[PDB]
Amino acid sequence: LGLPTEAYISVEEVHDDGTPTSKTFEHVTSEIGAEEAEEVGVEHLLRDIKDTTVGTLSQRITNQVHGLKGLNSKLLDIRSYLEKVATGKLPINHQIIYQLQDVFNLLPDVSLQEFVKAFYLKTNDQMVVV
Amino acid sequence: FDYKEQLPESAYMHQLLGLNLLFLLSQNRVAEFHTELERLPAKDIQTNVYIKHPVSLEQYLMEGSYNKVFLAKGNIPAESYTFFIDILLDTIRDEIAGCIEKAYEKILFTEATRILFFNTPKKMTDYAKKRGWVLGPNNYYSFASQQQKPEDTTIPSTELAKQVIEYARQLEMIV
Amino acid sequence: TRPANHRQLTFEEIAKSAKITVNEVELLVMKALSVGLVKGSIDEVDKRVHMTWVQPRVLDLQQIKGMKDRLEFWCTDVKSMEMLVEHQAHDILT
Repeated sequence: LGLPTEAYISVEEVHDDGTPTSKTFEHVTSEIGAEEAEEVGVEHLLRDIKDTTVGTLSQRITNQVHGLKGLNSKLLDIRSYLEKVATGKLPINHQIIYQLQDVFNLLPDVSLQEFVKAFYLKTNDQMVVV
Repeated sequence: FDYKEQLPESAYMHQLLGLNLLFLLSQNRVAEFHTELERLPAKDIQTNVYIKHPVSLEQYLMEGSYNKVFLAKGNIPAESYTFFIDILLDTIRDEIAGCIEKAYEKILFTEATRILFFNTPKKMTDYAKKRGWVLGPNNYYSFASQQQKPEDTTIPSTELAKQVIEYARQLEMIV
Repeated sequence: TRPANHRQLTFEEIAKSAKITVNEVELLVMKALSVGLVKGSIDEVDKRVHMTWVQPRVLDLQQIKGMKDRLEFWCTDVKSMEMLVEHQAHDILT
């Protein structure tokens, strides 16, 4: 569950919110790409343990299960950090925390009548084709 | 029934069959009522009074001629008939209380008593106690809690997910 | 303070909370949207204000505890759904 890289950078700031400043390590998004030669080598190496490219229903359902598992793991990590903050083992950030609050605000809010009707319409429209 | 071919048949046989029909009608076992009624030859369906009375009363109950049932209660040819006629009257009263329950959305005590055929408000109060009909602020029994409109707001989500996963299973199954 | 589901705010409630006349709530909510503090919408016929709030807020230990138990409920729901999907699609999973 997750990529094997985590790129970190050094940031020196004043923190704005009246807190002591330190070297720390700011985070930068990381992703694993490849070039033509490395891609060819990888494809040759993993030609015996590679899943077929194409959305076979088996692989789609497995991916969805994997995404549910990843969501559960991320939520568990967030909950553990929240428990640590509440118990005081770790400091209340005062930042990023309100990022979690924004996440909780962005919840879909299903069971609204209009959305329910639209979603039923879409489900029936797909089921007729099925 | 089994030994009609030798044993003689008495008018007491009609009387007992009619009593059985009345018992079945009173116990609301209408399906069993008709199942038993099929046994009797069609000739005695209308000829014999003992079975005609239960059949007539059941027919009246079929088309909601409940006042007809109450008025015809006096056609009883035997006291044993009268006992089960009282039981049938009680059953019809329960069914009428329902009738006000499910169809109507609200009712009033003054008109509800007439609908349920109660000559004393104490009987309707007992029904409110025995059947627990919620009284209204303006003395209007409320049945709105019965019909309701559930399941029209929340998507099942999980059940249809199971159904779609079943579709995928039946698709990718090798067999 | 809203339960995050009944996000619609009645005009009377906002008038009482902010001690603003009935007609002042429209302008108050409009200013709140304008400066960049709320990203909702306002309805006049029903006198209810749709709320979609993007501006974050500082938290308190009790608020953090509430958020933590709510996230615990969320993760339990996610785990239950994952288990249901996995068990129902064991043959197709592979």
